[PDB]
Amino acid sequence: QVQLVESGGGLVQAGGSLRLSCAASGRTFSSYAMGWFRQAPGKERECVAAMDWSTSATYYADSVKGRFTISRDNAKNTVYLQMNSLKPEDTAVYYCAADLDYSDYGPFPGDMDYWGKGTQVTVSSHH
Repeated sequence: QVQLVESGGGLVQAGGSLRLSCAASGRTFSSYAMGWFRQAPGKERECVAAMDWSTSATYYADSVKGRFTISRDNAKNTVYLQMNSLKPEDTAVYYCAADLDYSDYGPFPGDMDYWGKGTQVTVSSHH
């Protein structure tokens, strides 16, 4: 069975970093575009980042440009999201997703071929 499993999330202080990891298993993924979505309760799910397979094109939501970096490792069947300078507005469930069609990311996404179950990221501040 095909699975995308996110890890590396959880709690982090504002200004901190996390590196999400998506372990993709059960089929060949090197010809899939991979991406990250996020959704906070009461808000729509949005595409945060994506990367093509057939070219090195990447997409980032405006709110994360310069802060988040998507990359992948085909040998490890993993996709990463380096998330820096985190703010409370980054708090959400982050989902890994795979799609044959890179044009299905980003600001008006299509449906993905596979979805991870998601992992919680919580960015808190303290004053």
